[PDB]
Amino acid sequence: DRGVNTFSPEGRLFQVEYAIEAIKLGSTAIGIQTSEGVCLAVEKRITSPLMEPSSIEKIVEIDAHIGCAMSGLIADAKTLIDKARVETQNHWFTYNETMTVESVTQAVSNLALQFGEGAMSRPFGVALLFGGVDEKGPQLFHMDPSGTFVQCDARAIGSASEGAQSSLQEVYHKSMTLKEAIKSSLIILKQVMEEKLNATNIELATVQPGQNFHMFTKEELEEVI
Amino acid sequence: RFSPYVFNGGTILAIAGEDFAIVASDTRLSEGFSIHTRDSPKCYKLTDKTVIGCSGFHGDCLTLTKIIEARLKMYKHSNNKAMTTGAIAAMLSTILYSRRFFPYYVYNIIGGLDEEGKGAVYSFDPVGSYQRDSFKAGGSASAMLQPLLDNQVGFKNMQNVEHVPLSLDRAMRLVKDVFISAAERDVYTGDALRICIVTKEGIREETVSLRKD
Amino acid sequence: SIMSYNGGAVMAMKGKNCVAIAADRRFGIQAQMVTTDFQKIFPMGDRLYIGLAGLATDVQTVAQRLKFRLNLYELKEGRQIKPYTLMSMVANLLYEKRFGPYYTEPVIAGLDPKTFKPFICSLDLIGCPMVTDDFVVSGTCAEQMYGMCESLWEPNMDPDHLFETISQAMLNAVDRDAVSGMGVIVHIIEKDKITTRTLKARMD
Amino acid sequence: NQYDNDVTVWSPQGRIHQIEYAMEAVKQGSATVGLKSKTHAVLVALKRAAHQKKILHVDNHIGISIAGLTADARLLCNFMRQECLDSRFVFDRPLPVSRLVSLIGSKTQIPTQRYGRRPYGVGLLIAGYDDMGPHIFQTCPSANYFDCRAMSIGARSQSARTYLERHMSEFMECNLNELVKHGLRALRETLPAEQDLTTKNVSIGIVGKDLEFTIYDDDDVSPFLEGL
Amino acid sequence: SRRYDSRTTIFSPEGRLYQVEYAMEAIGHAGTCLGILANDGVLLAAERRNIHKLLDEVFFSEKIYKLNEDMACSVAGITSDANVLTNELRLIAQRYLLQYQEPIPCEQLVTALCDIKQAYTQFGGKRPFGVSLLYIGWDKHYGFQLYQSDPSGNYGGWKATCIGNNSAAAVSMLKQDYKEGEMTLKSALALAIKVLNKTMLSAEKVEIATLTRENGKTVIRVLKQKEVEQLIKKHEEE
Amino acid sequence: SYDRAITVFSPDGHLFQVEYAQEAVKKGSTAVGVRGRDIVVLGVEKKAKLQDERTVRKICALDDNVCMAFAGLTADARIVINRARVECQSHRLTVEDPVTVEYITRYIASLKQRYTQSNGRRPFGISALIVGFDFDGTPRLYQTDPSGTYHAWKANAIGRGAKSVREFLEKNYTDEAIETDDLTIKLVIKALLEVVQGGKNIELAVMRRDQSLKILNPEEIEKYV
Amino acid sequence: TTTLAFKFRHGVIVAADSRATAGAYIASQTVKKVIEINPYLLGTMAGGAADCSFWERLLARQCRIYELRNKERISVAAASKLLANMVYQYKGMGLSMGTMICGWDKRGPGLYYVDSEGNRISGATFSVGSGSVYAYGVMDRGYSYDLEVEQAYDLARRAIYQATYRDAYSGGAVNLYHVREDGWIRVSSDNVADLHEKYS
Amino acid sequence: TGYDLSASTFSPDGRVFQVEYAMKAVENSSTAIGIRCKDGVVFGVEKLVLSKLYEEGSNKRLFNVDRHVGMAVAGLLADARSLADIAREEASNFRSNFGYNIPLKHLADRVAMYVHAYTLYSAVRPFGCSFMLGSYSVNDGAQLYMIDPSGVSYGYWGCAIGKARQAAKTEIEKLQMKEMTCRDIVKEVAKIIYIVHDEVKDKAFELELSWVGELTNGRHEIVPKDIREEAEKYAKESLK
Amino acid sequence: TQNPMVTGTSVLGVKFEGGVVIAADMLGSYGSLARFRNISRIMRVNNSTMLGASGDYADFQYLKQVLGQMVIDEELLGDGHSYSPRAIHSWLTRAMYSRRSKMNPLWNTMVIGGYADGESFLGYVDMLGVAYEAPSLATGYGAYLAQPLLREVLEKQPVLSQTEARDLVERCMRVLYYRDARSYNRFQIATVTEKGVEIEGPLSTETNWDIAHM
Ligand SMILES: *[C@@H]1CC(=O)N(CC)C1=O
Ligand SMILES: [Cl-]
Ligand SMILES: [Cl-]
Ligand SMILES: [Cl-]
Ligand SMILES: [Cl-]
Ligand SMILES: [Cl-]
Ligand SMILES: [Cl-]
Ligand SMILES: [Cl-]
Ligand SMILES: [Cl-]
Ligand SMILES: [Cl-]
Ligand SMILES: [Cl-]
Ligand SMILES: [Cl-]
Ligand SMILES: [Cl-]
Ligand SMILES: [Cl-]
Ligand SMILES: [Cl-]
Ligand SMILES: [Cl-]
Ligand SMILES: [Cl-]
Ligand SMILES: [K+]
Ligand SMILES: [Mg+2]
Ligand SMILES: [Mg+2]
Repeated sequence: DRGVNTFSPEGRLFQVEYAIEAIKLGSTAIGIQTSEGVCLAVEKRITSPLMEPSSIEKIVEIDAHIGCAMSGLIADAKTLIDKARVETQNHWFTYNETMTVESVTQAVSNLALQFGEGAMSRPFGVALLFGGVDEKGPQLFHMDPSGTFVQCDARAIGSASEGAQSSLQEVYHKSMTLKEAIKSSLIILKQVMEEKLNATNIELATVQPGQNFHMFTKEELEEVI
Repeated sequence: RFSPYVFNGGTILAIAGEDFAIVASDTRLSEGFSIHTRDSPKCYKLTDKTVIGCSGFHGDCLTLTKIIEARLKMYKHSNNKAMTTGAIAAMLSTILYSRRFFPYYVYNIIGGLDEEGKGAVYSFDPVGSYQRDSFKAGGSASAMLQPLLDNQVGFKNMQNVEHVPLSLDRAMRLVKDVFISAAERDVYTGDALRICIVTKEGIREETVSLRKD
Repeated sequence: SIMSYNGGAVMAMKGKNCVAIAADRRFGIQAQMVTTDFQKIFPMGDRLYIGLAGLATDVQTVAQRLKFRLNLYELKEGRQIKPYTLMSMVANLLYEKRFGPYYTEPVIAGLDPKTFKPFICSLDLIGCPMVTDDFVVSGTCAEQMYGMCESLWEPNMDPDHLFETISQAMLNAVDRDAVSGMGVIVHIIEKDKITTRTLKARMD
Repeated sequence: NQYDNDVTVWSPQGRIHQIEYAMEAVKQGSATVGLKSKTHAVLVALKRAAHQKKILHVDNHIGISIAGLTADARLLCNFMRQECLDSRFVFDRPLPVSRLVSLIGSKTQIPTQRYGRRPYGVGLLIAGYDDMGPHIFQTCPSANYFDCRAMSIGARSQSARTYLERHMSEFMECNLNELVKHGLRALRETLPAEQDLTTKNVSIGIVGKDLEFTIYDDDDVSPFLEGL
Repeated sequence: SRRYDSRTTIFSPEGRLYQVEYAMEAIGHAGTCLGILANDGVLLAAERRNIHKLLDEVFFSEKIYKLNEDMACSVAGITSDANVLTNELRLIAQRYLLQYQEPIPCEQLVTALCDIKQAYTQFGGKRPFGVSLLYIGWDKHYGFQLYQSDPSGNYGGWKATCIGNNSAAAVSMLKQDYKEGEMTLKSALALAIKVLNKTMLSAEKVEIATLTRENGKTVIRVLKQKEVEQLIKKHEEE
Repeated sequence: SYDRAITVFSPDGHLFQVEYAQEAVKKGSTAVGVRGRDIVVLGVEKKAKLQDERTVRKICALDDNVCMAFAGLTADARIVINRARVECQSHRLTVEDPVTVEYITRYIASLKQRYTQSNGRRPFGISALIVGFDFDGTPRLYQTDPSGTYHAWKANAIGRGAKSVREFLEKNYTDEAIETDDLTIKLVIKALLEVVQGGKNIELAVMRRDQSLKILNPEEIEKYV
Repeated sequence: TTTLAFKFRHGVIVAADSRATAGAYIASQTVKKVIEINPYLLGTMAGGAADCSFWERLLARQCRIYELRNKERISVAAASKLLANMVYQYKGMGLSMGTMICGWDKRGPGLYYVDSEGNRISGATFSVGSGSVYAYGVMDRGYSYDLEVEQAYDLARRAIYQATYRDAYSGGAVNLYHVREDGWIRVSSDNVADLHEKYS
Repeated sequence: TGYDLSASTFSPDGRVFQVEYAMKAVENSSTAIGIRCKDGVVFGVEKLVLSKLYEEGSNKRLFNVDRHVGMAVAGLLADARSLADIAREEASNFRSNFGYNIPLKHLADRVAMYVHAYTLYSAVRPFGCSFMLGSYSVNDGAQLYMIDPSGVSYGYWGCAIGKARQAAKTEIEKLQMKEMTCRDIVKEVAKIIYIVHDEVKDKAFELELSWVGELTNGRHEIVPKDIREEAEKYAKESLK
Repeated sequence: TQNPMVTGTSVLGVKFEGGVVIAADMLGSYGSLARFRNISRIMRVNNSTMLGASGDYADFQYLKQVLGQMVIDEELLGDGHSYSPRAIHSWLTRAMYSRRSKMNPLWNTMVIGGYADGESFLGYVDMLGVAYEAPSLATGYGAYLAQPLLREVLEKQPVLSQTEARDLVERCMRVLYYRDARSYNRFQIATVTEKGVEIEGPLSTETNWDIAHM
């Protein structure tokens, strides 16, 4: 009856409103930005012991210097992740340099709101945390289905983000080390998760000025827990 | 039968120093056996720390520099910073190659500072093949300029000589000399020499008179 | 010459209540013979045949694309095509390619599927149709074939006389053509039967 | 009800509800102020994690402040940037500010008349300098545009407009410092009584006779706040 | 306009496709049509829904269509939709013969048309075709074959099946009487009359086509009124 | 052409057309997959007399090294299967390697996802179980659903009564159960016998390391029952 | 130009001269003709300099995207196939490219020749460029699969050197790379004038 | 249920309500008038001041669509501006093809047919604006046309659009415009605007004046500021 | 244009103190035939800018049409912004280059003269998009015959008065009449100053043929 590009009397796009609600169906992801690097942590949310935990990928590499945590409708995110990967490589090709975390986030958010009436029929029902290191140092950005993006010191997305964000604002400080940030987000994930946190039901990744995007192995997760 | 190209002459030169770069050109614009103008520089400022020399078909030089200027602003708008010398060089490679099947009849040399504040020179063929150079001559009299630079700057074919760093003062004297020599033999090179010096302080220009014949 | 690249010869001839169509059997590429049993005459019905000389690739393509259109026609109309209608259908197919033509000039031979009246025609490569009451020829030895047909053909020939006439016309014509021959096949179409024969022929 | 879902549907009262609803979107944005003297045009914006960008560079002589849908804002900013590039490419001179605004109005009107399309849910303040001196323009989801002595859009901007009217008689003769402070004071009216302008929440853009459009953030806005 | 769009290609809350289901309703009100596989051929038996006295009968058949040299079909549903689909079947068969220079295997022809029908249920916002088809044929892969397709683009192979009016009652009779692997054409004929006798008897009211192999060549023939009137007489004795 | 937005967000962040597609899956016959040590097994429930069994099969080969089973709209399945078959050949063409089971899964999933965000189209109403072996001889089992989400499983079920079969497999999928090839097939039959109340109305297929798909005879299935 | 590559026990040796010409004029004596596609893949430049640089840079882009998408490094066979497919579309339009794609994958050391004419062939040894005929002579007389690492270096170096002697369009310096299992290394860069002193 | 949602829908009594609703948007706008006199055409607009923050000259309702053609608008201003562009493009294209200045009647007809095209379809909505076109040349004399949202086009001696249209016409009818010069008419136009202005309801307005005639040598121009101020003073003192 | 038809010859231009002067004869040649002897090859663009064209006359008329409409368009807005001579020259460069790049050139060489902001403008654009500024210009045979005389005077005296620049142009037009076989002794002179653009004509040069007795 009503179109996808309709405004509400309050001046909001209905479809975008509903897409933001779908983020709340997603598992919790956390990002913290320190002077020593950025860390990303996500709840896997295993639904069955028969399911392979390593086939749940909610932190992905964009480039050597940029990672991405996602929450919401995961199938929607794959097309956004590809756009980010292609765009970083396009920038390298043309300019022979690394694309900044901000520029990558900006490029991905250009896709949003580009729906209407076999083109995109609806917005993407996913939120993204972009964490990486460029010449401005370590940086974390948040983007939601509306296409709004912003730099964050610490951010949580997903079902339990409101509570997790409260925890983050208490523990975070600007002079905080990366090792502290890793521990902080694991403690927060622990309390907001339904299941008991172990080495198989969470993901953790860091990007540092020193080294490339690093996904924590099983053994490395056990050490941290 | 219409030909879309003409040769308009011009000689360009760049030298990379420790903390400086020089881009130089003559000011003559020619066609056939005629002179269009005696006051047509082949150097264009791109940023505070990058200059480009362009010679060949003047139609293509004008078009290309306007394309580059647009691309610089576009990059600054989306990336929130000015383009580096290296990024400009890399980008120009792709711009030139986009016309692989109808080329820009243009010889380009980029001169400026790299990210460490060191002199950088990049030279290009018309379809965007490029590399970093210590020094490079391009355009009409390049076969006249290049051998002396190899000798005096590169110390080629010289025994029992200490390979001293190249001062700005010696570089400036070499630039003037090679152009005065080129103006003796290449009919296309003359009128005036325009020199752009790129340092951390900025870009300053100097002009020297050449033979008018 | 593009039409002489593969060589080849076909002719059709009209008798009393019967028709005949014949073709050489050589498939070659310029001077080199490749096979000696190349099909150039294709059935387009019980009593209707098309023979194609010219570029071997186009001989095959036109045969196959015409069968396509004829099969659809017969299914739609629930009857066998009349010979004159096949000629028109062929003309249409060839003229579609007016500006990039198939290099084949076909001959058609058949009896009307209800009246059993003899029909022969030929078309050029862009589909100009030509109906005759005697004979039609097509190929790299058209002149040799015209000479034999003009001399030998008589009206109202019986199937046996028609067989001998088209046989002698083909054999003696192709024997003066370097790029035609390596055998001759002949079809005699009658009301009640088709007779197919290969002739004893020079193999040079 | 049945008159408010399609931009192509007139109501019996001679209104288009979708356009009006789109205008509500800009009211939900944070406040921004623009004002001009005879030499300079200034933009001041309140920023709602880092504080969200509100002031965007368009050309050396044009900058904008935004209120409403961020995505529509960038779509319009990109169009504007392109128009400016096109002008310099073709004519080797800056696109006159009033001509750009006309292009914006023409562009943003098209979706207001076509089925399945929607208005741009963004309002712009445009600061520029050209042959005709400094300019402040305002653009609307309705695709209408206004030439302003000063203006404010966004939430609680009504009190910023009240300040501007009170003081606009002295704007023309202000030096740059006094003109920026006027803009800051107006923007401060929008704030709750307890809240104050800080270096975290204030963004300033300036263009003038001998100054390319420049954006001041964070540490760069400190000199302007110190004088208050 | 979103107001006037009936949205023919969407899911119901139960995961159902309403237009497809309503199309199958249409078919259930169409003339009875059944096919039976045997050891020495396949047959189609159709109820003529053109039984008016003032009709001319100008074609050799009214509900049985030849598709190529080795295949025929019969239809239940909207007649006009059937005309579109049968034309398309002929085109697909000819496209295959052009490409491969051999006849299209029966299942390949069915799959190709079903892909078209499926497309109408998933995109384009059009009403689906209201046609079920029975296909009979022979190929070098599986010999004598019988297929059925429905509006959604589903198909299946059968030894015996029925579409159209009273098809549920017909499929019951087939399960009882069909001797799997022991059917000849003469006994299949008998069973067809017997099934049409209950679900509907006159020779003007039925239409029977057979497909057989003779001298390495497929023969598709519509039985003459005399042959059908003799088959009706042979049953009434039983 | 037709450009109506068919899959749209509802209040609460629901994509109704996708949820309705998932209902179509539940109306489908049960399909079970088990990954063994050096074997992968698929088994499907069958709905009759007078029908040709060969024509109506729910287990299909995508390539020489990949096959799949499906539940839901059978017409939609045929379309997805043939799309995947084309893609397997395009991969062999471009990379000169057979597809990994994960690659083709990712392809099928992204195809399904596109039909949830494209104008003028409804989603595919099928789930798929995709099995096979990689280059290094690792057995694989993936599941796709209408939303375009995919995951790897040790064992899984889709279609009518999938939830009951899944709960059976959770209690039964041990090392002892997948110790041999005979016990791996048995576990699938047992899983099916839990909802089929039958044993003669089941189709089963086995795939071994670089040995291609083998569909078991009714006489061979009668031995296990 | 002279470029060569050969597989042996210990990987693949890649070597090139460094001269670029415009007609008879020497435009550069310091061209990098060995192109670093990724840490495990090398390509080589012969024919048109822009053509090789552009298309192999495009290959590097595609290979990186592939790694990100698949979570595995591309094979040598697949990388060379990508490049071949890229340039095939442009046959008869005057692209000039002759390249060797060199790496080490699951099948061991890999070496493909790919050109703008549409050729793509796997091989044990290749030489490409105006000087290739002269390098073939030397390389063929010295090549063995069971060559030692230092012996492989000497042979590649000498073969390029001898090409620079006979071929007017080859010279400058000889650049030498070694592709090993854990990636390629830059082994040496020797001016031809220095090698003349050494070899006599 | 409703017959008033689409321009592609007739009501049972044969009306197109969407067009009528668009006309209501014109009726809610403030008044513009055009008067054709002896040697030209004069336009005046009651331009409401919605804010003191706006510049004097903002939201012009008078346009040049060709060098010899002026346009005065009432209604939704964004729609009016786009129609000004349509008219400009039409005049431009005419000169390119035919090699002379577009006759006013032809321009009116062409733009009106464009307006009309928006009254037929659910795909688009009617323009919510009415406008006047005015021109002068020696050959054609003075011409004044008016087009409404339905796409109807007629020529006038005097015309008014907006909310005080009927009241404006009453005043215009009192003039023998045929005998008067543009100089006299600008004063009368100023007068009529001041009369129909509802001072109680709408508070502040700018008077906008333009003309085309022998005195401007067939060029459409804004009335000079000094003449405009004289007309304002005359109108103000007349309202005494 | 692949093949020029009716063509015009040289256009001259020289800057002076307070303006610019251009000149062109009034002939359209059809090969060697002097076919149309009363055509204007000079255009007033706006109040600050004028334009003269060599080469294909049909292509010139097209540019007059396009550029004339462009100036009308701008004046409709009445916004106090106006195309500078430098802007017209830029536009022309882009247009010519664009047509050249489509292998469908406008077959013209042009001289743009202007005065704006107390500055003289003189610019050249050819059919290939070659463009530059100079104190004096001469297209065609003018490049060989007039430009040497122009540059000779400007060498000894860079700043000319209006009357000096006018005398110099008349002298060059006389030379072209003597030595260019496609010229005609009927020309126009256009001047741009602070006062605007004036076009004078038809003008003639007095000739001397004493050497016929030598
Ligand atoms: C005019 C247009 C616009 O955006 N606004 C704010 C709601 C206006 O008042
Ligand atoms: Cl969230
Ligand atoms: Cl065809
Ligand atoms: Cl937004
Ligand atoms: Cl508004
Ligand atoms: Cl507001
Ligand atoms: Cl057939
Ligand atoms: Cl067939
Ligand atoms: Cl797709
Ligand atoms: Cl399920
Ligand atoms: Cl080197
Ligand atoms: Cl890839
Ligand atoms: Cl090979
Ligand atoms: Cl080479
Ligand atoms: Cl009105
Ligand atoms: Cl004339
Ligand atoms: Cl003029
Ligand atoms: K010289
Ligand atoms: Mg012979
Ligand atoms: Mg050499």
